[PDB]
Amino acid sequence: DLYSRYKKLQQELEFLEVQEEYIKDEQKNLKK
Amino acid sequence: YLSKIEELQLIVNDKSQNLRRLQAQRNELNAKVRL
Amino acid sequence: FNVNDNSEYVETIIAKCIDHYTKQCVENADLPEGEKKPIDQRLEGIVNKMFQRCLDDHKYKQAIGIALETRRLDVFEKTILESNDVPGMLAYSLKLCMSLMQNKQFRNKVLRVLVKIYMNLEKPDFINVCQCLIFLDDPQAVSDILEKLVKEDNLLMAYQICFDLYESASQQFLSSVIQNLRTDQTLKMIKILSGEMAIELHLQFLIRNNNTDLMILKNTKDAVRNSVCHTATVIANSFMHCGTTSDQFLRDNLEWLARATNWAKFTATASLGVIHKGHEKEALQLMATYLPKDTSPGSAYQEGGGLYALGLIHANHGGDIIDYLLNQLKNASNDIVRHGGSLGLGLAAMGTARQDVYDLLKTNLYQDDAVTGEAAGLALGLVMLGSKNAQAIEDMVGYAQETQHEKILRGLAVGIALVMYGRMEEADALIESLCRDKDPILRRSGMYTVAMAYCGSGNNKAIRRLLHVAV
Amino acid sequence: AVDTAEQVYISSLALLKMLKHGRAGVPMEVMGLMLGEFVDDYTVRVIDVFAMPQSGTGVSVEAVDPVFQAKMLDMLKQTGRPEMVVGWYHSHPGFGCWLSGVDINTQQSFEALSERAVAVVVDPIQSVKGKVVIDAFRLINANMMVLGHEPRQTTSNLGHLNKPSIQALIHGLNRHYYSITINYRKNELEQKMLLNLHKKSWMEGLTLQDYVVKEMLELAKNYNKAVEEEDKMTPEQLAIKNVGKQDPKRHLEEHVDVLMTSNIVQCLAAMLDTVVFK
Amino acid sequence: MIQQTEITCPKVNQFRQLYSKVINDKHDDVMAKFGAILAQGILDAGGHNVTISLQSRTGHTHMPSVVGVLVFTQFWFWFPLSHFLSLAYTPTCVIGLNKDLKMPKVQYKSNCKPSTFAYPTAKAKKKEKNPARVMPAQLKVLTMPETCRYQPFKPLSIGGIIILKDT
Amino acid sequence: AVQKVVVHPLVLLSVVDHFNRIGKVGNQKRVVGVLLGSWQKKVLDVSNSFAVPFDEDDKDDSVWFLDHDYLENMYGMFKKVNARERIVGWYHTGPKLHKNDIAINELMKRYCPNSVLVIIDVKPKDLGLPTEAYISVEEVHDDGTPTSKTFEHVTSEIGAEEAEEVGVEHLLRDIKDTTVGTLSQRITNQVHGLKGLNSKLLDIRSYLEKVATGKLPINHQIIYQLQDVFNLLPDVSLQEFVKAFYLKTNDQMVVVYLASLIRSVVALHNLINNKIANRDAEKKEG
Ligand SMILES: [Zn+2]
Repeated sequence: DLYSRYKKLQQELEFLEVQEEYIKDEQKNLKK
Repeated sequence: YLSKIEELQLIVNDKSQNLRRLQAQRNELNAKVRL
Repeated sequence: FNVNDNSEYVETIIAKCIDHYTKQCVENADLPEGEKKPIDQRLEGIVNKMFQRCLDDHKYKQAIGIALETRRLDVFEKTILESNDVPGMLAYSLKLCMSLMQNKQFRNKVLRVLVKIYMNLEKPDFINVCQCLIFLDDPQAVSDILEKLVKEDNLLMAYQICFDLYESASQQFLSSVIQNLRTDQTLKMIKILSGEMAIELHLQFLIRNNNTDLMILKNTKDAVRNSVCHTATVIANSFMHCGTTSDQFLRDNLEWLARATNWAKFTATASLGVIHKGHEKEALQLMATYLPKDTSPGSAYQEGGGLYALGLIHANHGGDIIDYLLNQLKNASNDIVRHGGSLGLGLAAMGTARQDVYDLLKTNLYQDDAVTGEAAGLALGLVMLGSKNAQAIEDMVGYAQETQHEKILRGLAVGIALVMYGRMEEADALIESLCRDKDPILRRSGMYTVAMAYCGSGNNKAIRRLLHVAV
Repeated sequence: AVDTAEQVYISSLALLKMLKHGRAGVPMEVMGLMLGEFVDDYTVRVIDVFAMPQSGTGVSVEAVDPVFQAKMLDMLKQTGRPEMVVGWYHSHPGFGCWLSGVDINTQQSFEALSERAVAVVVDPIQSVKGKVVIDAFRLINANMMVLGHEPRQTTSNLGHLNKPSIQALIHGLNRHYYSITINYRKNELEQKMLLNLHKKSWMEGLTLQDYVVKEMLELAKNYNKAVEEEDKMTPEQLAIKNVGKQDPKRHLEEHVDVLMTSNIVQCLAAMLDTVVFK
Repeated sequence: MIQQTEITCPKVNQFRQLYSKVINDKHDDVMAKFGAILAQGILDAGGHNVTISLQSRTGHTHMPSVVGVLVFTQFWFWFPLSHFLSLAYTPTCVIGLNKDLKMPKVQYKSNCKPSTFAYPTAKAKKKEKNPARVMPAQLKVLTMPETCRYQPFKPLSIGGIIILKDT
Repeated sequence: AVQKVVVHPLVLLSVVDHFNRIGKVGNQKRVVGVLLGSWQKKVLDVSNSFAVPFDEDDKDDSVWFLDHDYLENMYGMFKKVNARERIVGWYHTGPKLHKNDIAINELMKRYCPNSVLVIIDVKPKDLGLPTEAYISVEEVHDDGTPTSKTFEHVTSEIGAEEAEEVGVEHLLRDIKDTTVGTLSQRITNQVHGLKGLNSKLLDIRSYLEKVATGKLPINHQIIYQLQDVFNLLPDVSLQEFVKAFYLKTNDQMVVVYLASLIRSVVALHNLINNKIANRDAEKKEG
């Protein structure tokens, strides 16, 4: 195991919020 | 238990990952328009 | 309240209670010597009460679960302090913690307390100090287990961990610590710590591991056109015959080599050194034809590529190659020769703290060079890799602004990238100081510099300015 | 060998005197001389495109008056710096600006004068902000027909110059001609203050002025709605059998954005009563 | 695709014939042949012997391969950033040596079938200590001997230079 | 005057490059060079100019030199290559004037009867437009002094030309075209409220300069007069604008109507294709 499971999905969660934040600046630049 | 349910409601965050797949879908949108 | 710990109610509110405890422990975990919030005795007594549920459960991964949920060595010491703790499960607990914990604050503390409990294990362990010798990077504990070798008097004792540091430590670490370890097994460390056998047996391994082809080398030997792909032919047979030291590829041409430019001469006597990867003794006497004064080049690179090839030969294992190559570069005609001896000089001179590579190079160029000033910034970065040469932040990124050419700023840019490496938290204000600069050079080098600073970690910091400058 | 990848630095007053010179003499080709500084092999800068007197009979090598060379260049010596010429300019307004026979007639004179003698070619009627019309060359000699042509030792920078393969007539003139890299390099003494001129002298000019509005009500409402009925026709024709029906077009254009800028900017103009007045 | 057999992924020979397809034209990019026979020198670098790893197995890195790639990128000028990929090459080997120089004739076994030993069951073939080469995808299947005179005491799953003891 | 000017930034860069010509050597005071100009109407234009060597020692501010031979020889060159061009004045890079500038001006008004100066700044951060125009004329004085010859702030602007920004807007690369609808209005809000009323606070600082000082020309000619042009609105407490809120309601009326009707139709825009394409992409995904 249980200890490793949120030792993968936490890092995946932080990464996913990070590039999920990047998408809005991508699509903002596309309009410019 | 302590982390044995924190990990479960942490698995629930894959639904928040699906919104990110919608986001990478949005960046895939208009990339070929600008191309 | 505390009389009941069997209900869905109470297991929810102790899940939130030790949620409060674990945010209290991550919060109090980074405080200098104290000034902590009051950890209440109820919410820390139900911690090891649930560890008594881990003992009644008997389970080791639940117990190591809560034992790292406290983020603290108190019940973590109690798990490795349990009965019949197998060092297999405790051993990939190290693979867990090394593979997981973000900070260098107490990951290395968890690491070294597990090397303590393996010193408490009955066998004199060497995987523990084999691990913290290169993570917690102790220069004294390797001399202390060498005192365990002087006490121990075996031949397997001074062999395997000595090899794991002898290939899997820093160039500066083992060469820095070897005088602490020698200032028999005393003869044995001089044998298998000098650097005199491993590259040579691998040279044997590559002359006798030849599984190649020459038909494709015909299928591009037939090419006629004036491109630089004819030097990609020797990039090909150089790469597919790295470290073989057999010369069957220099000897099939007169004009196929004679497209005499910067890159015909240099790669012509450079891919020979790529073939001579290793080749510890026969550098000079095999390249007796190919001294810098015994060739008479087109311009500078049948002679510059020779000392380049000596740098390839003594890559990271320098003998006289500090002073032989430093004196032959000091006895050079112009800056247009010194290139591959400067890159092989800094390459062989990792952790040797060479002074003249800091001295005569900025004042060798005096304003700029063509590309050997790139070799200057790269070579000083090579002797000062990940070092924070604070004289050379001033003298390099305190230099990289007033000259005007793209080459000198580009190789100075990769040089000031190269001086910092594996920081994780040691350059980022200077990195954004390179971000607030002009367009072409310093923002680019700051990308390379934090790219070297965050090697191997999934840090969410360089990805910020990485995507910002990337899009 | 051996020949390094060259580079033409600009000062952009070059480009300003080319647009102003070729704009002034716009129905005619002009001829001139280009001043700068020989910095090194792989780079050379232009710091001054200066005026050169007209020819009436023939745009040629005789457009260079040597007493205007002594007087012009000497009065540049008693201007702030006696720098070195880096070549020569001209124009071709009448066509797509390729190297006329005059240019090959005086190229050997110009490379008898200079090391590089790089051409400067322009059509002054191209763009208002966009095109990079200036064109630059190097006539390599026919005596090197034994050796391979245009060595360019690395040809990575030249391979990244090789992106457009521009001007297929000059590519018809690929016999002993090749373009060169021209960057539009920075001038930190000049770029930021040009951004002050540009940005701050255009954002309301005095940055105080408009912070027209009650006739864009009617103009905007007619412009919107008169498009809005033909925008709303097609949901007559929206149906199923997706591939059997073919009329996909957006009908929301200039009715989100023009109305947001419209009513928001003029409602902040309705806020200029309270913003300006107390 | 360095060291990569076809039995892992079939795109190896697909891209070899793709490299032949781009290498036996004239009307491609000028330096695509440069990068193509370059890609052949990569594809058979060492003779399928060496590979890259920026990171040793013990959690320690491999900084001449890190320096190998970050060096390696900037080949617009100073082409030997390509030449420095020899610093990124790794000794994929298994070394049956005990004292410092002795040859003990050690020939242990590998559990993979001969379908994977081929370079485009009973055992694998080893030597007395060249030492023997190891496939990095075959670290998990090599098995210490039961019939040899000199057998490794400390366990053997990672490659490289390792222990040996008379049994 | 003179109506105003039309000044291209090309001649401003023709000041900048000579500032590079003097920034490497000992800069005594500043640059003074020729301002050529295209004078057609009561409006002005400048397409080109050139510079000329100049020093000045600050002991009587009267020892200062140009080269009129150089001026008329290079003016003969530029007049020869361009019959449109003539001299119209001079310029200086130090943003504050001094007493010698009337001797520079009146010494070069012999060629053309106007010689307009140009203030610029090589490092501008606070000014709006750099360009500035004076004219050296007299209003005698109210007391009628012996020829109070006075520079007069003729209004000034950056000129424009078709195809002159071919370099410029390709060079800067930073322009965000049509920021109407996003934050340009509040850039102008911060800079006009702040950078307008701080100028108002320096004018009230000059009012305190009339309080403790400022008897020179206390200026009871233009100050309260155009300040009475300002005092078209005496906006005192109780605010006295009862005749402006039905006016404000008339102003708010049509615009809020356009937001109501039109933005309801903006809902009618988004909803249709949003629903249809939504459930196309939803239940046609599988
Ligand atoms: Zn022509």
